[PDB]
Amino acid sequence: HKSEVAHRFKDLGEENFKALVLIAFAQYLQQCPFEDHVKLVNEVTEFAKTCVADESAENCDKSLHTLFGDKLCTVATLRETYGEMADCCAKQEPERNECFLQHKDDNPNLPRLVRPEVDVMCTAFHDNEETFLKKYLYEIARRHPYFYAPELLFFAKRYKAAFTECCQAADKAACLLPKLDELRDEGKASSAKQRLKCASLQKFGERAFKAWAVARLSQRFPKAEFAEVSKLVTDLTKVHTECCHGDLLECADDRADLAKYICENQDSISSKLKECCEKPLLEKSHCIAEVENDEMPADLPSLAADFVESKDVCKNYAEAKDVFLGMFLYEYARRHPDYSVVLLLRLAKTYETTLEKCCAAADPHECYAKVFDEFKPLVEEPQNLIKQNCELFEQLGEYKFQNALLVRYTKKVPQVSTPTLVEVSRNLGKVGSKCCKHPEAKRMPCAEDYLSVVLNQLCVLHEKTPVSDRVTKCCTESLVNRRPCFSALEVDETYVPKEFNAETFTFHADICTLSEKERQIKKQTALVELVKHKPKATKEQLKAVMDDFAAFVEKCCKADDKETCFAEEGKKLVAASQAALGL
Ligand SMILES: C[C@@H](C(=O)O)c1cccc(C(=O)c2ccccc2)c1
Ligand SMILES: C[C@H](C(=O)O)c1cccc(C(=O)c2ccccc2)c1
Ligand SMILES: C[C@H](C(=O)O)c1cccc(C(=O)c2ccccc2)c1
Ligand SMILES: C[C@H](C(=O)O)c1cccc(C(=O)c2ccccc2)c1
Ligand SMILES: CCCCCCCCCCCCCC(=O)O
Ligand SMILES: CCCCCCCCCCCCCC(=O)O
Repeated sequence: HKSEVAHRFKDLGEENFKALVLIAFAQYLQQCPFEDHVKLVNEVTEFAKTCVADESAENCDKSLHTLFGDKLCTVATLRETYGEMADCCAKQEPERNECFLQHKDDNPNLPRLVRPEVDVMCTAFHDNEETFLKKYLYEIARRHPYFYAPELLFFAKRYKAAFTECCQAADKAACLLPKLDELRDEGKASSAKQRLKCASLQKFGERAFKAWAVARLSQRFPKAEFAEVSKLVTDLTKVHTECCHGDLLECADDRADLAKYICENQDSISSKLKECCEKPLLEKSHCIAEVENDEMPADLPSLAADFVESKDVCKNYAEAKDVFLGMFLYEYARRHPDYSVVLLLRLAKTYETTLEKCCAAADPHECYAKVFDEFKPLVEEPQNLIKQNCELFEQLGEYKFQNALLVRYTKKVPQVSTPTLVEVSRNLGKVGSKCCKHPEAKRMPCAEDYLSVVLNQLCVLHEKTPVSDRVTKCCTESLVNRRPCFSALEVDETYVPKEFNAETFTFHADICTLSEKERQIKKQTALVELVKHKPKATKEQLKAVMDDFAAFVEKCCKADDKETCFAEEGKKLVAASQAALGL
């Protein structure tokens, strides 16, 4: 191209362009105010428009990296606000861009982003939609500088949709706040997913990843040949290693290039890519990424044939180990989209260990003949846990289910901070909600996607502030063994209970006027501190206090003098518990 700027602007459109440039600048220049970014974006946009007009005009032939970096280094407060980031401006590309990526603050020192009241948001949205949406895009972007800018642009659009629908509704808060809660929880899941994926690559390496991708891609495109899968596994690895390096343009290009190839070769991959591959560039890769599983081939044999009975089983494993175990994952995974990727890796790891031992032994077939008998319990364990948890989730509600997990987990690892025990337990209720409503097939995949995010975030938090050597064990295990380890954690016997604190169990009239979430988290917080104070307390003894307290609030939130009711009946109820259980 004569101008990289012009072509990108033309490709994206003025809106998407202005939006992405705003996210880009906000992720580097995290401490600068919104107005300063809008100034930069307007300047970079006018420059693009002049190049679109005259592609042979001044500076238009420069690389996007050079132009962005040059504009980054115009910023007056650069050395003032970041001392050794102004030292990046002394460097040529691509050392300068590398320098800029290495000076992004993973956690900036910015105040908690507060959600205004529904009426304030809806008025701001009505009165000035663009400023309200763009300021909050900037506020999120600067707090998550490694969040993939296009993905963040998609959330911004889904947020715009929620407001457009609900700010004209009869009951606005009832329409909007559930949607904003969902999008906040999907947004967090996305950032956590990006972190996990890249942390996993950096740690376990390209080989470990290739095993994951084979499994995943084989489930998604079962009608594709092992060759075509392997080819995509290779490309996707390049796409993944870049992106995880953190450059927006390289990552965007690589995802764009792969999406083009996938769409030009649909017939050799999948039939569900049709509509995805009619969508625009930015949406193309995202659509493909979130595309339905293709129907598995009608006529498929049993793996037993080529992976046990075949003459050349041990010959094939000898010739090329990784490729053969690669074929094993491919054949098993494509027959089982109902399986978690980690489950498939356990079967592959188990099959590997079997071939290692047996192909040495005198009669190989005799040895690994019953290899599938070892796969039965590995498959059955997660299938049981999911059904056992979805039964309980339905018998109770999400809330009462969260409370069940809360007691279960507090008793297992009570050294974890209350807010962590609460948020983890709450999040696993949300996993219960989403995944148990999916049909039996899509359940284990669903559970994996969210558990991976929940467990990794807990482990990240644990890395910072460690408490239990058993959480450190599960967190330092292989990703394949991480969930079963956590599942395996037993009730803590050695733990000495927490000292009683009067204020921890002191409740006020405010609890009556709090939103459902605010109320739930306060009650759940106390339920943890109760279990921490009395871990030997029986299932009967816990629901007794939980029922007694439920009657306490429901009575005292109907009283004419509510604050006095909570003071009076509160010290009464707490005292009755100190008798029922102990001080
Ligand atoms: C609703 C659902 C989702 O994402 O659709 C979900 C499932 C599990 C956890 C979370 C979540 O909120 C989370 C995000 C980041 C760190 C920890 C937990 C959200
Ligand atoms: C995440 C935060 C919340 O839920 O407290 C929030 C509250 C209200 C509005 C917005 C947005 O407009 C927005 C803009 C761009 C991307 C994502 C969201 C975000
Ligand atoms: C709202 C809060 C903050 O920004 O302080 C927060 C905490 C964690 C993750 C995220 C996100 O990445 C995100 C992205 C898009 C929409 C919603 C959330 C946001
Ligand atoms: C999947 C597994 C389960 O549901 O069996 C699970 C998921 C989340 C957490 C835990 C914990 O043991 C735990 C307990 C206390 C603090 C932190 C983690 C276990
Ligand atoms: C069904 C939703 C609630 C989830 C509760 C935890 C149960 C364990 C899930 C097992 C599947 C995870 C993937 C795996 O370990 O193979
Ligand atoms: C000294 C103990 C004081 C009371 C402890 C607080 C109990 C928390 C109850 C959590 C659940 C209440 C709601 C419900 O079960 O319907």
